[PDB]
Amino acid sequence: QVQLVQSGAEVKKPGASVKVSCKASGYTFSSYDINWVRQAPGQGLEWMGWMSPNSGNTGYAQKFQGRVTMTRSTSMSTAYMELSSLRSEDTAVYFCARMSSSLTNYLDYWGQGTLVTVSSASTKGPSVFPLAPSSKSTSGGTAALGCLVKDYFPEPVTVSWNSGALTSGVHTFPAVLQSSGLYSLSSVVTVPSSSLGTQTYICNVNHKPSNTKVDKKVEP
Amino acid sequence: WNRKRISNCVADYSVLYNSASFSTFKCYGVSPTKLNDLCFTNVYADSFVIRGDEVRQIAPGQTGKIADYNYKLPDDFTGCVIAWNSNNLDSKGNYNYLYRLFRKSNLKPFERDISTEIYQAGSTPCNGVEGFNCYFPLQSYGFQPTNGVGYQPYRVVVLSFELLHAPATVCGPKKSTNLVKNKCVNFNFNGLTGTGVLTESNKKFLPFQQFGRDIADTTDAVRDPQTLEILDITPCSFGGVSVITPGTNTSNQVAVLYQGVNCTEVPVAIHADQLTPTWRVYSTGSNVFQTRAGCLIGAEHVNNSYECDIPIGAGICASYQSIIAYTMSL
Amino acid sequence: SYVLTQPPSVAVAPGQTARIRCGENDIGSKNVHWYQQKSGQAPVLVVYDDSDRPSGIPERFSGSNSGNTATLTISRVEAGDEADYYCQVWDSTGDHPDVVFGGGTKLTVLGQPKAAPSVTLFPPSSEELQANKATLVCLISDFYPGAVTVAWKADSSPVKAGVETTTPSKQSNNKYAASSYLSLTPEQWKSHRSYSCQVTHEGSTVEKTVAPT
Amino acid sequence: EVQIDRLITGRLQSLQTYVTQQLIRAAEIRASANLAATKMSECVLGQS
Amino acid sequence: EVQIDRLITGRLQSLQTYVTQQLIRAAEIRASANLAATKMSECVLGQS
Amino acid sequence: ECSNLLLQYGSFCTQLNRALTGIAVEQDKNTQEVFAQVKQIYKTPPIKDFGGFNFSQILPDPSKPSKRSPIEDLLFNKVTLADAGFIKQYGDCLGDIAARDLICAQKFNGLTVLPPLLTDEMIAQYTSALLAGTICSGWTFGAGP
Repeated sequence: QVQLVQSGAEVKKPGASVKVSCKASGYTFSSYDINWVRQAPGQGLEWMGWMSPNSGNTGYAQKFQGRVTMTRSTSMSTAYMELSSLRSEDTAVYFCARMSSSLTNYLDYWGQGTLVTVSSASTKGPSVFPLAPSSKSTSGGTAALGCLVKDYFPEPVTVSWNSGALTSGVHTFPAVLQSSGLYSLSSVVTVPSSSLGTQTYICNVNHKPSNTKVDKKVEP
Repeated sequence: WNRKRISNCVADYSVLYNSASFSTFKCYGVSPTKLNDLCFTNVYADSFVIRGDEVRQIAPGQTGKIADYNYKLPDDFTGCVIAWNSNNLDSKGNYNYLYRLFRKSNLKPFERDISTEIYQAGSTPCNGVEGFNCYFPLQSYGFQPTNGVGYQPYRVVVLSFELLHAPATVCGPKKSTNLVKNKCVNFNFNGLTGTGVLTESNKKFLPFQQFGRDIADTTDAVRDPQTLEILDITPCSFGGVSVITPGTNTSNQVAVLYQGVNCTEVPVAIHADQLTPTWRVYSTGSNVFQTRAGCLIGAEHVNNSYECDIPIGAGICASYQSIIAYTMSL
Repeated sequence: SYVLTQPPSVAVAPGQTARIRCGENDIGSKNVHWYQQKSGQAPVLVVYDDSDRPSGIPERFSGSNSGNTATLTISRVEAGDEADYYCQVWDSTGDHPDVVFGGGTKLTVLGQPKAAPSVTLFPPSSEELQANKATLVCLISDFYPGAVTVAWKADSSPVKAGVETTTPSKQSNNKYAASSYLSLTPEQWKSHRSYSCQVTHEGSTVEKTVAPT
Repeated sequence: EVQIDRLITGRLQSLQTYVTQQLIRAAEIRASANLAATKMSECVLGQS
Repeated sequence: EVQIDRLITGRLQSLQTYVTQQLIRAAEIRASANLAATKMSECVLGQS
Repeated sequence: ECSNLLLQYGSFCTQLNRALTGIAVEQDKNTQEVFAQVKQIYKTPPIKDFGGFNFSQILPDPSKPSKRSPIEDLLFNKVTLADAGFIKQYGDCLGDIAARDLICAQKFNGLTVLPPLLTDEMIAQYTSALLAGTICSGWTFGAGP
């Protein structure tokens, strides 16, 4: 069963270089040709180049020559498309796509993709702002309870509540792109009004790349 | 070179040959007579533009710059290689058409090798330099309207025909007819002329396997183009004639030995509808003795032990007594 | 110069036929391929040639190439067909070999009715003003089609500087929801007397306000 | 028509090589079978 | 193809004439060797 | 049209078919000079007074319905004919009957493999007569009376 496995996600600064990889196993890798296709969010699939692994001959697109350094190694069967001198328009997902053994070259297997982020914003540990119902039109008149997280640059923030034992009514919206570069999520719940004084609520926020966790109990 | 697969054609191949624009039309593995009535599996069309002097290189067994390093044809090529002059169209001048002169090895047949790799004929491992001893392999056609004979532009489309690769949907017209079975007809089932009766085949075939080549290299399996059923090809029923005669001064009575075919099959295995009315008396007999080598029709079986006069196959002999077809005594 | 042109969208009823085409000048002299990409995953090929299909994908999908068109036919349309489709004509392209992709067709199925949006606006809490920060949050999550326009006005001034809006996304029951955030310092929270979150949907509008305690 | 006259003519000479080979073999079978007729006549019907 | 294939046709008929007359002479010296078995079977090992 | 091309050579395949016909008639002559020496057939006797010479494998058996002997049941079973005959590929095959045979496309060959004029049960009858001639006749049974 032919499968294509790519690497983990990339976080970068402008002007740097990537080391995007695509590992293949279960089949003879050197006989079969590999293309790299990028896709920005909201755009069509864009062909970048074609690569023959055994001969080493690489052909590139007419706009992307010189910048693109598609290489390979048959010692551990891993391809590497190392683009250099990163710019703000080069934020996309990268797919390794194999053409067929037969001629006219239909693309037959793809990879799951890896995401590169190009920004000049610095890494910063998260800050936690809770919100609790304490007055009318915040309580009573069809309104909720929550906890708002910001001051974080990387994507993975894990939210679970009341020592990680609350599951009902949990909504986790995707992070908005704030103009300073530091993203923000808002997590809400629907809870009974009689359970506000009897049951305690704790907002647990964990963020592994900055290793900063701020958590405390939430009460009106 | 560009490559196209053409799958569904019901229209004829009459426009291939039969036009004065098509000046060079040598077909190696097929005749141009077979073009109007054929049926095949796959059609590939390869197209490129060459000079007039290198027209002779595009053949089985030929060499040159083009046949080694640009485009290779195999020796058992079934199809037609077509060349025609294109002096008005391609030559404005215009130098946009290119060719490959330098390569490390000769090309495989029907293999495309696109590269912009610098050929290493020098000592230094230079890369990216278009100068002395770093040879850029692509060179340009120098086409002008002042070109001589052999140096004018020519346009080429090569058609290749394939078998046992695809379900056969690319074949020309005949009379509009539907299928019958269990009778002896001139079947044209995927358009091949032959006589046979077909049944449903129990073989499980992969979908690239369309036809079959037996030990005598004839077609023995075939698949319908509308329904995906599989059928086998055998011809119609056989038989033979071996005539029992005495001397012609004695009598004009005869009988026929049929050499191994069962007696309910022998009216069917002969063309008894179109046969002479004398012989169908001698094909359906009242006294018919089935033995190991078939059955004898046109004589009477007796049980009595007579010594042999006419030595006849499978232990029977005949004698003039009427002519009796008796098991011989020894 | 050869560039593939594809229409933006087409909508069909379930159980009926769909006509999706990718056709230009002299495309019948070249090969056409078709692919399917679902939202957020790897693309899958569904048509291998001008008419031939690979395994897995049934005889629901068929096509033909003749003249200046190459049209994909989808028969007995189901819910799973809503994805992205691209044509992939290979070309020599002036002896610089290119794999040209199309602009993309978005095929949508019908059969789901329209729901009116309900608005939920949230004041900034006293615990966030203990961190010396304020945020006015307006969440709208109760309409099925399209994208609505969210407007903010504060004391006869239309506030635009500070509005950050997440793109609307598919939730668990396959219905759209949009979220808008406004960042503000807490001394202007008590300075201005009136605030508004106004949502416009299909001409009609729903507007609610908030009181600063 | 002259093309498949020569192309069928390339197939025609296979049978005469066959029946020449089978006729030298049938002369060998005829020598061993006149030897076998001599062996029935002088070993079964007599004593050699 | 035409001239070398006509040479292979002529040399194949020359080789087939050579091995046809050498198969007939192989039958003649084979009959002379069956004769040179039966002679010295009852010429040398026996008395005719 | 092939047959008209073959009749442009005239009398090759008349002499070739007449040569193979003379080979087949010559094998009938070989079969009759070997087996059909006598026209005084002694039938298969009751097995008695043979002096202890055990001929049970060379006389024909009563159990099997054909007249072939147990030594002939060894010899007719190890020699593979590879389904060569007339009826096997030509007789039942108006349509597709018994495909993937051990030998194939004899329909386009037309090998009329004739059965022998003395069949194997009648070769067994002649050789059983030649047997019972050797059991209770001398060399005198080939000399007429």
